[PDB]
Amino acid sequence: ILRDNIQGITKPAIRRLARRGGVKRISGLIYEEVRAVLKSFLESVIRDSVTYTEHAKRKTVTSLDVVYALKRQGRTLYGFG
Amino acid sequence: MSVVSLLGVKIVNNPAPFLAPYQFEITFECLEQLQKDLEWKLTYVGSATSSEYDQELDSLLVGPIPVGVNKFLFEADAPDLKRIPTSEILGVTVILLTCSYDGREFVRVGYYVNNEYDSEELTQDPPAKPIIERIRRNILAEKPRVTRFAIKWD
Amino acid sequence: KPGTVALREIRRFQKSTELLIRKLPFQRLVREIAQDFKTDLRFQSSAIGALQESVEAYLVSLFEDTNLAAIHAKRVTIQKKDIKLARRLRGER
Amino acid sequence: DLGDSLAKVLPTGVKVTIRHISSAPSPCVALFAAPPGEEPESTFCENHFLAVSISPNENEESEVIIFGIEVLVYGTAHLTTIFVSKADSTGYLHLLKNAPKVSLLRLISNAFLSFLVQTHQRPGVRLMVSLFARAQNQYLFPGSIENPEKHVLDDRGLIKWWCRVIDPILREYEPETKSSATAFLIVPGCDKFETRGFFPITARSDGKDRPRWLNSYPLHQLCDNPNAPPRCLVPRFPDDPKTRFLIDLDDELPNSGHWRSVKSLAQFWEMMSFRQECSAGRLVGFLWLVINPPFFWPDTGRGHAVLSEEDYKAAINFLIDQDFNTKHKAIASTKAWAEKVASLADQLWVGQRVEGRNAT
Ligand SMILES: CC(C)(COP(=O)(O)OP(=O)(O)OC[C@H]1O[C@@H](n2cnc3c(N)ncnc32)[C@H](O)[C@@H]1OP(=O)(O)O)[C@@H](O)C(=O)NCCC(=O)NCCS
Repeated sequence: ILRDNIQGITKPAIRRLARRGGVKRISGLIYEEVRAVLKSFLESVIRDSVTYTEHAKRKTVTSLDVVYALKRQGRTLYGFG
Repeated sequence: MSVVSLLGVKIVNNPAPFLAPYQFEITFECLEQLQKDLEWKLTYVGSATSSEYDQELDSLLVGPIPVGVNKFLFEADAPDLKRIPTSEILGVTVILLTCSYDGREFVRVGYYVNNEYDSEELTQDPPAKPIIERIRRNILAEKPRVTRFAIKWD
Repeated sequence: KPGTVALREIRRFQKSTELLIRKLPFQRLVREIAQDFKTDLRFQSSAIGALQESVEAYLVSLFEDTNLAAIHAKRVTIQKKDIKLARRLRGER
Repeated sequence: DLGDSLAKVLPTGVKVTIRHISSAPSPCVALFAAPPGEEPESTFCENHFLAVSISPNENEESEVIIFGIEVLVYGTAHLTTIFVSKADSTGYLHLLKNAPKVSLLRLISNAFLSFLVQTHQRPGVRLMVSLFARAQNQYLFPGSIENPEKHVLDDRGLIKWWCRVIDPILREYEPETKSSATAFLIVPGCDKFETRGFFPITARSDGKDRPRWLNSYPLHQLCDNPNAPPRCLVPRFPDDPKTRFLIDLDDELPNSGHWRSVKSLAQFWEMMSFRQECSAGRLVGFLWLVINPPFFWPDTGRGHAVLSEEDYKAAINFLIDQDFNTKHKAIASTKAWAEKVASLADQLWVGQRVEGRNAT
């Protein structure tokens, strides 16, 4: 069994991110799921960016590649306008 | 740059009972006439633990599409109990209104749903058997979670 | 009492905020994920930066939705089910 | 006099106690980055803060802050920059007997900004009014969010609000192709069509040849030298995402002044549309107003108080770390801060009273 770096994202960082999100209190057994979601999202974005870079036939993924990768994730807001 | 974009979604029957059919007054905007039609799905998530308990309650089609502001009614049947866990049925869940052009999904709206007993006495002492005739749903129309995707049209 | 923690009150917000996640753990994470996707490519520092920006933004929004989900359950403490519900609310990632 | 300027805007029969704390214009860091092989333009900064309060009419001493706004003013040999740093309310305006149900805070902001613009308008000098609209709960008054009567706008609402605030000031000049003025709005994540929806209604009836509102960035106006690196083309305000991203990009520097990940301004904003502040599930506004014209202090009211940089910071920081959870807490904090300001200015009292005259 190998080690996972997603367990390297410390709990205080998660709590601070929750605080910034407007959360007042959190359950002690929630960090695992947070790490799961984080890893899933980051995974998807990385898949898209790496794929776009590969098709571009370049050896390094630039920030713009990440941008065009994020453009596929859609825009999330409140209301319509 | 989207050709079609929502402008409002007003829930008519709310807070309606759980078994009552879902009825949405949907107002959207179109920039120019399109070849294909608009597909509208309404998925009820019976259990958040897995994406398997998702139930596409109803799928409608709208075509052709007039240029300008358009309003229409969207009716959907109540979910099935035989596909929902008897535990996670009461409480808080989610529903998704999906708008897709030519099969390609480009609008995804999300709503919260709170199933509540009509009396506090039932909330204090819940029966082992779910009383569907005494459960009313309460969904929020305040802040819908709208996600807009960019797709190719014609 | 499983380890429930009450978060410090936000007395006043600010328009610009530094990213909360440490850079090196995020970097080695990104590298691990890149390896698991089976590719010989690596990200620019600016690219990893953008990745972190997006990740943290996503997490903050998801935490807003989570808090809202916990509110409609008549609770102040957010839970795992609330996070899953928030995920499904967003439209699953 | 600022009191007179504000009095002409407020509705008739509206009694409001104001306090205007500023600092003497002192040398500071350049707002724009210096081009390679050159020196930064000498910049003089000048802080301003307006605190608007009312009375719940228990007696006369009863006083509670209903609004607060902090604005920074920059000055160089070519540009005068008026930057709205912060703005917040407490929501206790509801306590005012017979509330006229008008967009009061909007009028106050408009009046204050107009006064600053007029009193800082230098002969034949380009003047810019910049601000960053981000809808969050509380900025200046801690615990004021726990006041139910506080009407906190959302993203779209706040952007539209600031646009409506600036719109008259914009239309106080001539269209640009006889001082001219043009407005620039940028909402990260929105195309031009979706951005247009934030413009005031008046924008719908302007000249197509000579528009007033534009979804773009004043490039060739803010910078007379478009050949300079992109880093020298963006202002670096305090507490601003633009600044943070500019630093993060400047970390890529050893080509003179050229970045690596961002080659032009368009790329810069394309990247800006995906920053942590601009894409947290809420919309964000960038607003600019460009004006192109072809005791040494203007404000003389007793509400005005000119403190040193140190004393200014002391007063403001004393105010913004108070409690406004309840009415009594808000009033108490108001009194305490008022007394502290009176102390820092070596006076027995600071602040003046204003009563609106307009009734149209
Ligand atoms: C945004 C803010 C400064 C303005 O407060 P405000 O209550 O909206 O006062 P306004 O004069 O701007 O009123 C604007 C509109 O809201 C309406 N309104 C005011 N109070 C209201 C209330 N309690 N309930 C419902 N509507 C209200 C008014 O009728 C007015 O109508 P209009 O659309 O025709 O203009 C204040 O809400 C606030 O402090 N928000 C939190 C701080 C913040 O977001 N700062 C961001 C700085 S970038």
